[PDB]
Amino acid sequence: DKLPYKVADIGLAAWGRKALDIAENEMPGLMRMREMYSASKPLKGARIAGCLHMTVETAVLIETLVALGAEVRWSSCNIFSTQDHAAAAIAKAGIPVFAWKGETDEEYLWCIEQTLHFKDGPLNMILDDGGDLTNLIHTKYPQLLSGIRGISEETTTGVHNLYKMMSNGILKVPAINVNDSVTKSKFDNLYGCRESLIDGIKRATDVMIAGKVAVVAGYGDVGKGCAQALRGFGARVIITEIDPINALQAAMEGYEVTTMDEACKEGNIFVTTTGCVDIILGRHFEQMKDDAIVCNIGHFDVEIDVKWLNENAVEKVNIKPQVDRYWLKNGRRIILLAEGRLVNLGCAMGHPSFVMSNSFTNQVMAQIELWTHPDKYPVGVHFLPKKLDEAVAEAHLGKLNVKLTKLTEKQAQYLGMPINGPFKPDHYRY
Amino acid sequence: KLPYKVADIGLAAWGRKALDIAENEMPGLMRMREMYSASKPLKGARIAGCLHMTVETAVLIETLVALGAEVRWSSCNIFSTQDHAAAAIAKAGIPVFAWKGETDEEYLWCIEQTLHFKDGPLNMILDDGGDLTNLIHTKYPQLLSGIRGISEETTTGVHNLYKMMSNGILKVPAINVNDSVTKSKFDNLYGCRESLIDGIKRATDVMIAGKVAVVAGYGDVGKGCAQALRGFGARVIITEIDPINALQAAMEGYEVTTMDEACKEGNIFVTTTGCVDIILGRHFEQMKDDAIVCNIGHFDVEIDVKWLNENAVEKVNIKPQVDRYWLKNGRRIILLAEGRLVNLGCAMGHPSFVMSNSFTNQVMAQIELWTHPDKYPVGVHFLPKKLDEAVAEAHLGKLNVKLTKLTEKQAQYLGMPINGPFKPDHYRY
Amino acid sequence: KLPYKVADIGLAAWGRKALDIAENEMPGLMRMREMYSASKPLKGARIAGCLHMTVETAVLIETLVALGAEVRWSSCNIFSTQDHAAAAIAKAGIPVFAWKGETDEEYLWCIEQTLHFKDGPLNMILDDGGDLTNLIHTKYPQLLSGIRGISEETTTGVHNLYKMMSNGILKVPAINVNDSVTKSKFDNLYGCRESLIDGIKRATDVMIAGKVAVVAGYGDVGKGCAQALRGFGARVIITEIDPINALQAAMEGYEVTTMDEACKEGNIFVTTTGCVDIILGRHFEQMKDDAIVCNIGHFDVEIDVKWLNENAVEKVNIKPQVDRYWLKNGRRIILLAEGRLVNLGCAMGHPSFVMSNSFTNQVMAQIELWTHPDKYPVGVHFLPKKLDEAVAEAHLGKLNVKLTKLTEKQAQYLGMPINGPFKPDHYRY
Amino acid sequence: DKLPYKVADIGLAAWGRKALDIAENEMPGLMRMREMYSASKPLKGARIAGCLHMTVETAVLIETLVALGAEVRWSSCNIFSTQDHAAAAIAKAGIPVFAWKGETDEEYLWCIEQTLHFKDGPLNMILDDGGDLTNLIHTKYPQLLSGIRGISEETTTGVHNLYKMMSNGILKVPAINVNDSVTKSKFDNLYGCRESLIDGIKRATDVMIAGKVAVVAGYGDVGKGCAQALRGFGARVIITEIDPINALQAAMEGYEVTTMDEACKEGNIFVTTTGCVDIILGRHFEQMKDDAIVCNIGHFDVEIDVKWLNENAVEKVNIKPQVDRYWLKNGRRIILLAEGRLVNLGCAMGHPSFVMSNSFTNQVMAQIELWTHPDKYPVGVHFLPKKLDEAVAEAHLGKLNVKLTKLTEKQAQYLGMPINGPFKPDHYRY
Ligand SMILES: NC(=O)c1ccc[n+]([C@@H]2O[C@H](COP(=O)([O-])OP(=O)(O)OC[C@H]3O[C@@H](n4cnc5c(N)ncnc54)[C@H](O)[C@@H]3O)[C@@H](O)[C@H]2O)c1
Ligand SMILES: NC(=O)c1ccc[n+]([C@@H]2O[C@H](COP(=O)([O-])OP(=O)(O)OC[C@H]3O[C@@H](n4cnc5c(N)ncnc54)[C@H](O)[C@@H]3O)[C@@H](O)[C@H]2O)c1
Ligand SMILES: NC(=O)c1ccc[n+]([C@@H]2O[C@H](COP(=O)([O-])OP(=O)(O)OC[C@H]3O[C@@H](n4cnc5c(N)ncnc54)[C@H](O)[C@@H]3O)[C@@H](O)[C@H]2O)c1
Ligand SMILES: NC(=O)c1ccc[n+]([C@@H]2O[C@H](COP(=O)([O-])OP(=O)(O)OC[C@H]3O[C@@H](n4cnc5c(N)ncnc54)[C@H](O)[C@@H]3O)[C@@H](O)[C@H]2O)c1
Ligand SMILES: Nc1ncnc2c1ncn2[C@@H]1O[C@H](CO)[C@@H](O)[C@H]1O
Ligand SMILES: Nc1ncnc2c1ncn2[C@@H]1O[C@H](CO)[C@@H](O)[C@H]1O
Ligand SMILES: Nc1ncnc2c1ncn2[C@@H]1O[C@H](CO)[C@@H](O)[C@H]1O
Ligand SMILES: Nc1ncnc2c1ncn2[C@@H]1O[C@H](CO)[C@@H](O)[C@H]1O
Ligand code: NA
Ligand code: NA
Ligand code: NA
Ligand code: NA
Repeated sequence: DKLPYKVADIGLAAWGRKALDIAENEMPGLMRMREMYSASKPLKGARIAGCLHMTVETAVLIETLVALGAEVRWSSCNIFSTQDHAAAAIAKAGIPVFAWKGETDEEYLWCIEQTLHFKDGPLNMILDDGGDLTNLIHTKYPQLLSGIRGISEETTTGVHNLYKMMSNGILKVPAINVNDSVTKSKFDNLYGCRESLIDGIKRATDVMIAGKVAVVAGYGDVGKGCAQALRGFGARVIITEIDPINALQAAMEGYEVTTMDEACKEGNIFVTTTGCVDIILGRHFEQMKDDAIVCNIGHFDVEIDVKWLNENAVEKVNIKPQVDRYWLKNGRRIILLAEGRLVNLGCAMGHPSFVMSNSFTNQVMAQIELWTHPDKYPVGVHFLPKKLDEAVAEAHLGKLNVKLTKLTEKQAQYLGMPINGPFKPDHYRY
Repeated sequence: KLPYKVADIGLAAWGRKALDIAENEMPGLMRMREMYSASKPLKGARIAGCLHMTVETAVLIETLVALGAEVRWSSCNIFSTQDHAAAAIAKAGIPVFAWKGETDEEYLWCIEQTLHFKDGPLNMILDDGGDLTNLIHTKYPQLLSGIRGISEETTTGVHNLYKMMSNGILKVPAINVNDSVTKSKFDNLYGCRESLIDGIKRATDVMIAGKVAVVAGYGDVGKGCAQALRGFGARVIITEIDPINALQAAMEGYEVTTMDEACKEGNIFVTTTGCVDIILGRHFEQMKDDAIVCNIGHFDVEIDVKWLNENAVEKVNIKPQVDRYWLKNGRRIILLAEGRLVNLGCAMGHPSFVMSNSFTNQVMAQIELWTHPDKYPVGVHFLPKKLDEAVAEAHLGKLNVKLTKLTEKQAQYLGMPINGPFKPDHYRY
Repeated sequence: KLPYKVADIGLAAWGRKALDIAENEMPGLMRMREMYSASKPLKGARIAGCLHMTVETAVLIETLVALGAEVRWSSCNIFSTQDHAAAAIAKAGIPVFAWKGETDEEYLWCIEQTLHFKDGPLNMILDDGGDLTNLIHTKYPQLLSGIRGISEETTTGVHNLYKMMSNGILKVPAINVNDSVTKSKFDNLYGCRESLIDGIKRATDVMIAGKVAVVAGYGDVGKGCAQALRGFGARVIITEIDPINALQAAMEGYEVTTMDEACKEGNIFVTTTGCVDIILGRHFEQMKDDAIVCNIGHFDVEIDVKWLNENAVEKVNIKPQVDRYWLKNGRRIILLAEGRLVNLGCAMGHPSFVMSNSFTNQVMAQIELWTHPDKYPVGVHFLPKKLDEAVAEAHLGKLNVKLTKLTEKQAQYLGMPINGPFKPDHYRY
Repeated sequence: DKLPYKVADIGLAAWGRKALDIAENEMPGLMRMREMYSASKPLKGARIAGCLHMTVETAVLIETLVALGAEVRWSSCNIFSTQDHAAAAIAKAGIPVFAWKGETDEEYLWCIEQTLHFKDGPLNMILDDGGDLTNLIHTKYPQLLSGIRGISEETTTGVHNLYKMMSNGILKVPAINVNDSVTKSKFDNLYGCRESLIDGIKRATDVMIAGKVAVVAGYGDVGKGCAQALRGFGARVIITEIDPINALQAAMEGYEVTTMDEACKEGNIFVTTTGCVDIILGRHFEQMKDDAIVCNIGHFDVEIDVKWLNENAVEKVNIKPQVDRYWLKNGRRIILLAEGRLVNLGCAMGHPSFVMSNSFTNQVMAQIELWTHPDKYPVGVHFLPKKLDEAVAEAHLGKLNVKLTKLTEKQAQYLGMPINGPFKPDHYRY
């Protein structure tokens, strides 16, 4: 007596499938997993609950997991990130998915709850992005923990929570930190946001980037990619940071590094990338230039004080979905994107498929590792082996017509490494 | 007679919201309203406009009307109209004949609706690409003597005006707006640097990083497109016929080679030439699987779209203005906007700030032709550099730029007028 | 009369090695030799040259002589001569009067040595900055009627020629070489993009990354300097008087503000304006400790070096052309080349490849004036675009650029001559 | 009866000192070490043999070590890298230094040998760059190993050798890997080469970079900085790589990635950054464009087959010191810089002082750590703690007028980190 799926409109499935066909040909890593593992079904018996943005790219991941033998039930990890045509294609394929663009907060929790119970038992595997599923099970369903073989977690904020849980003795299931595979953190977080930040801002506002001042809070992998994107289109980018290493990197790249208390007086565009609370406050809003555009690309909507705008503005004018223009008591306006939620996924389409193929090949490898080799993974937070990380990159070279050099026997001897790798030590930072 | 024809008048309130936002990004146009709304220099003008019916053009239209003009409008491309912008103009009582996704015959019909006003025929033309200009000269020559001037937006259109003049077939004075410095060095360059990628992303969502992109032409548009693609991590190859532009591209770190070679390597193809026959069947047959092919020159003449329609073995519509073809060789081609301007056809065109430069020039040109026609004999003219500088100066405050003023000692040293113009006529910026 | 005067003739063999290398980077000049060494179009010319006596200028000189000219040379800056290049020219029998580190009076003496040849006075001028031009007009007017033409290298020099003409004091025809497209859009831009940093590094070895650099002026030189500094991770602030150039800089992501504000923030200061009074005592007093201050405009008029010499409390010579001043406020200023052109004074000037563009134009100008004087009445002229294009085309093979040729169908469509010129006279590239 | 120092010309000392005065004001990290530690003399009793490029920056490091109480004896780690005015200033200060520009190979070994014996005993500390000193002691003087408290090693190739020594049981002294402090690897290797590669090429050749094709072998930290530099001046950069991760990074940045076997036919400039043997061979030279410029910026001269040029060219024309133009049997010419030795230090002045202040503040901290806290460092290869790494960056922010943000109490609580750091986990890659 439970719903089999819930999506905005299953009639979008044919359009979704056309988008999936295109994405497949951009995602050689996931397609290679299908080629290598579709016959052997390494994920047979797995019942994976997934809580991850229900986009075209995630649909290609889902269909990969099913091809490898898993049963899957899916929800989005953000109320605005679902792409309804992609959700439709997954629903039409008979895969239980509970996701649509523009969920309420109650609906959001309800969708995760729909993914826990399969025909043959509760979930026995977690694929998570931000830890909402991880936390739901630990807090509300501790009785299911013993039946879960593993967690794989996508994002910086999510893995931060796993490490914290482990340090406080709260984590009861082995986890693989997918965010910090080299082929995820150094590619998705960086090159993904270099494209999808501007895409979100443009689809929402059509604003010219050239000539503006843009303030980016944080200069981690996300902030590095965001700053590069904005600079490339001729914005003058000002960085805020708490970490003196990241701040020196920003300075050495030619950006002004100062505080939000100063930068709020100058910015025309504000982008938060910190994963931290209380980045853009009332005291900042009141000093901004007229029609300042304010958005967040950190995982949770905790960075911008949107409550302050709702409570203090004279009026909120909705321009279109996920775009609101607040009129302040000082007579100036603030353009807020996606209610302070992830702007790339909320206002556009998130990262393009090619780079998501790197992140999602890591996800598939992690599910296989945890499902088929559980002895290797005691309760704790683990990384994929470098040889697998390198395999993810290698799987994407062909599409780009990259010609990789092979070490000669003599060179391999000289370097003291194997011809087939791994080629770097464990601490290597790329 | 219809008061207008648009897709959906119900889009007017959303259109108006977009216009409100755009006004705040278009200080040059708003300054024209501030300066001239009371004196109404365009009183008596009946301007027929043929120019992409976007949010930005709506702000231009309402500026012309604030200055006293009567206006009737059409788009200059069948896919470029933004229906909410057209609806806002219609709702405001201005005759606009435009919608996204016109047939070719509807396109001509819409231009024809702009010719006749209550008081008489058009007496001014505002054109982007020369279609209105050419229509009048070829089909309505009886109206020519009643037209005081033409202002022309785009490189292809001014190219046509010069050709008409050299052949003695131009019959009305024109101002070349494209070649104001504040148009050609801004709109064509920085405009495309943002809107090309916007069109490609909304259509395909393709990653740019890691791709080879081939840009045909390295003029102002090609310079902007190339820079955009390179900034996102594409490896950009350029084609060119002009050895100066080719040397510029090589000096910027781009490989310059022929389309005959580059067709074997590109994952993305962008035509910027203004020229016929740039991407042909012999090129398509050599392209990497799922190569994305698009045009950003004014007319759809650069890519042989007829060839794909005739020779592909499969053709699948992915979504509006996105088609995926399967060739006899088994590989796929993705074609955007049927080879029409991709930025306006698949996205929203250039952002409003840079369009404020172009459209401030347009307002100035219309005022010059309407109020000082004797300064402009039949021929093709530029705006004075003093006005060109004034366009740029009007956009500095929004960006909080602080311009330096020469001292009288410095102005004497330079032999320069202290308020400009600051550069000689041949200066290239 | 001396056959020459140089620092050290013993440097000739090393000079020759540097010339051999430079020739292989200068295909335009070598092509002029290939084409014209036999026909000798400059037979009869007695060219007095006043232009930085560098390796690149040596290749130019030997090209003029291969074409049949007699030549006598001086540098146009007291610090720009490359003594090995001067020695190679001297050793080859060409009268050159130049060395690095001339006094002001030696500088004038050297120019004066170039005026008289065995057969009579100079009959052609090749100038960079107008000093030879001005010397003849002001001090030797009796020689004017014997001079067939002037070709002038640099923006400041052509500025002077236009001023002379407008005032009716220009008495010899001139060709403006600076404003060939293949000069101004290449040498001024890409040349400075490499040689500014070269001068700053050889003088100071300072890290650029992490600094604030202030560039005064955003013309061709300022565009090149700014790009260079930004590429190494400096945060670049721009000053400008021209609202068009200012808007260009803002659209490229640079803060544009006044020197009055920017003096408080810069760690590096580069003047590119061609104008007097850019960096003054009131600016020095506000600068960060050990701010590096340099000029890349033609004349040393931009920085108030007199102020530092008079008001500093300590002045230490660090090495040739590098001085470190201590002000009354306790902070230090590092001044390069006594405010003279830093790229040529502290390094080697622009690299040979881009100078081949400039100097191919120079050879063409000299041939035009010498062999077709009646085409050039007293006044200031440009080379034809066809020749400008030919300069760029002559450099494409070295870079393995493959230029596309229009088809006859495409040329008909465009109304363009199939071999060029490909752009209208007003084109800005 | 041993020489007290040996330098090209001690008369250069006054000029050297002027350069040192300038460098000090660019090196706030080293100056802060002097301010903090000059009175307490933490390095009293230390007798440090240093084998590291005898440049102006190294002179500031040497004077820092002496201010902190150490006795020091110094040699260069490259035959072309010494800056004679800097060596003169150190000699004049009474510090035994044995280094000059243009040493022969016999002289080079002799100089290291001069640094082993102090008035009060043999060396008891090693400061090394490339491991030549480390290897000399282990191979030729094993009897001195027990009296050495620690090794600090500067460069990637040197630390590679330490790890290899440790894995083979050959390492007998505790070492700190300074190369892989974040504030070294991510700054010196990257931003240092972004400036000093081009400086070396230009001082040697004055070649135009714009319009050329440049081939960079390797896309590690050095190759990343080299590629960026060349691209910035308008060269078209082609990358070679053996590591599929680094190669994907290059591709995602817009570079063509192919093999040297292909790229040799196209390049006008070749830069080797690999740390590996046999990168540019005879078969490559014979296919290059005329006047191709060939140089190496990896630590040892093992990357370019210079022997092949000496044996096969028709003639070698010396242009000036460290610049040779070989005429090949095919009639084309090759311009070889610094005999295939480090081009930035051999043909110009190496990295600028500011970034070397980061590397050398790490060196001073490592010497203090090994000298004063030996119990923390058993025989093995160790990293500096992240808190010290962060302290190095923080010490350079003031000079750049960077304003770092401080976390609020509430934010620190939210993130689960201390207000004063460290701010990142141990695996963070920046
Ligand atoms: N939207 C997306 O597609 C996308 C992609 C990847 C990651 N993420 C999310 O983005 C956020 C950042 O990820 P990351 O990988 O860049 O993490 P990171 O740890 O690499 O970077 C975050 C940076 O924020 C800085 N910071 C923290 N508090 C700050 C403050 N109060 N003011 C200024 N700076 C502060 C930190 O010093 C750190 O350098 C995370 O929430 C992550 O989950 C989003
Ligand atoms: N879509 C837009 O928003 C937009 C904006 C501005 C201009 N335009 C249009 O874009 C086109 C280009 O404009 P522009 O200002 O760059 O003109 P342009 O004259 O500056 O540049 C076009 C370049 O194409 C090169 N070219 C011509 N034929 C070629 C061929 N067969 N192969 C390779 N190169 C060739 C020319 O040498 C020239 O340098 C025109 O049609 C113009 O009207 C479009
Ligand atoms: N050192 C070299 O190798 C080299 C090379 C080429 C040109 N030059 C010289 O460099 C100078 C600049 O040449 P250009 O081609 O860039 O000329 P330009 O006219 O293109 O640019 C100079 C810029 O300075 C700006 N300017 C003038 N006075 C100013 C002031 N007081 N404050 C701020 N900006 C001001 C102008 O608006 C102009 O845009 C000239 O002296 C020229 O002869 C030197
Ligand atoms: N000259 C300097 O001032 C300077 C500065 C720092 C480091 N170094 C030296 O530079 C070299 C590189 O240092 P790094 O920090 O960049 O090391 P790295 O390990 O980060 O980079 C070297 C790269 O070379 C690639 N590589 C190895 N063999 C190759 C081959 N045969 N062909 C193509 N690529 C190959 C590797 O995959 C690796 O990515 C080392 O020798 C280091 O000691 C020099
Ligand atoms: N198109 C996409 N589909 C699925 N996840 C995405 C997309 N773009 C970004 N993400 C993921 O969103 C996460 C933040 O929740 C990032 O770590 C990133 O990996
Ligand atoms: N958003 C826009 N609205 C109106 N015209 C535009 C827009 N974007 C680009 N164009 C114009 O389209 C012309 C090509 O037809 C260009 O010359 C440019 O000025
Ligand atoms: N290496 C060089 N040799 C000769 N002239 C140069 C060099 N570098 C720059 N210049 C010239 O110096 C002029 C300024 O005096 C510039 O116009 C430029 O053409
Ligand atoms: N100016 C310099 N002085 C001393 N060492 C340097 C300089 N430039 C580069 N290096 C060092 O040379 C090492 C390679 O031997 C690099 O790891 C780098 O830290
Ligand atoms: Na997508
Ligand atoms: Na718009
Ligand atoms: Na030179
Ligand atoms: Na130095």
